[PDB]
Amino acid sequence: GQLFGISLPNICENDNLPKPVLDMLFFLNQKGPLTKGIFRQSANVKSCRELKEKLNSGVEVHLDCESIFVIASVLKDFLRNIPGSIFSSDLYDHWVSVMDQGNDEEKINTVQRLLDQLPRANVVLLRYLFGVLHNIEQHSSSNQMTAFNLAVCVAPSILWPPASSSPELENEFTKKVSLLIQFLIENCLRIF
Amino acid sequence: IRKKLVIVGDGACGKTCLLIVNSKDQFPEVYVPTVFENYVADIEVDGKQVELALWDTAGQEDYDRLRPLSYPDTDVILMCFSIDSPDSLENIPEKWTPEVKHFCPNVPIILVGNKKDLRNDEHTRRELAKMKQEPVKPEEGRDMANRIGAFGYMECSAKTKDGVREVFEMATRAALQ
Ligand SMILES: Nc1nc2c(ncn2[C@@H]2O[C@H](COP(=O)(O)OP(=O)(O)O)[C@@H](O)[C@H]2O)c(=O)[nH]1
Ligand SMILES: [Mg+2]
Repeated sequence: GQLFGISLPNICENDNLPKPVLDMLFFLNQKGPLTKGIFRQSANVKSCRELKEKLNSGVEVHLDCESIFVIASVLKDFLRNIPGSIFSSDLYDHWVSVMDQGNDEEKINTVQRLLDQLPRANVVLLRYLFGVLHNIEQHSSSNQMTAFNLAVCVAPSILWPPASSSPELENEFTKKVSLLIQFLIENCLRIF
Repeated sequence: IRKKLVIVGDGACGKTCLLIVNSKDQFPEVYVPTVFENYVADIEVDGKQVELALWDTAGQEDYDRLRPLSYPDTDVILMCFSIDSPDSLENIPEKWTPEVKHFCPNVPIILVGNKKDLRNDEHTRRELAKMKQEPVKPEEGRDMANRIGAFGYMECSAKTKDGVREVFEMATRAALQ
């Protein structure tokens, strides 16, 4: 029962998310807002490898005993292995232009129309996830992870350009992508 | 004489603070992660004026696709971990050394232990002891440097400035070799 590297519709019966992905988002919603540097501080790579192997085997996992940084890293790895990315690399040129739209309502409208073109399973996951990050950002005075800091730390796991493009292309827009994700974290309640 | 230094290592392990204290001579108070930035340090070593380009990088695995844009024509690597994080040291052979050896064949590596001031910080020790860990010991850093074939091992604290000038002097000597 493999979990990583597969489109979301193909791991989600009637667009119900996999339990271990839901569990990870739950513990991060619970523990994340209390954890300094969550998503930024690097986890133990061997621990991440071990957890990912377990999840990809469908074997039994106790997520309350894992380091929260390990959970954060493995979640991002899951996202980074969705073919085409959860925001769709096909829409990359549109996503990078969102922040050029006029005011906040016009930005929101542009984003809503792009979310409309994503598979349902993607949007359900994004709802959960931007909610978790919004919750975290709400405690930034404690945990230091403002919307901008979180956006820098997660953006490359959420969107990248089509596979045919060079890393220079990704590098050209990576700041704009982080500023878009910062906007979505801050406004996620008006968006989803 | 122009040389290129790239700094790598885990997210939040102190890379940017190290670069800024060395150049601007002032510890930054912001908590902000880096994507890429470039600085220049003029350093005179062994009678030679060097223009040392300092390439700063993101330690997050998320940036693994972009990081190799920094590697071409590198003269010296600073590979960092934090003394208050034994996991950041374990990640040296598990993640950083394989990447650096891949993209920077035969480029000298200085292994740098950051945040030396926290080794005996009471809060740090109790937080690590809770998780069955302790701050990295000097012998452990040295052992790792030997294991990965580093040019040298250095400990520093950007916060106190201890060891900082020596890191970059060593790096510059390595770059000229
Ligand atoms: N106590 C102490 N804290 C440090 C030191 N250097 C950096 N930090 C802190 O470590 C955190 C991350 O540092 P930064 O240089 O931005 O990490 P980077 O992601 O590796 O560039 C910040 O909260 C810094 O204040 C140090 O030498 N001592
Ligand atoms: Mg930095």
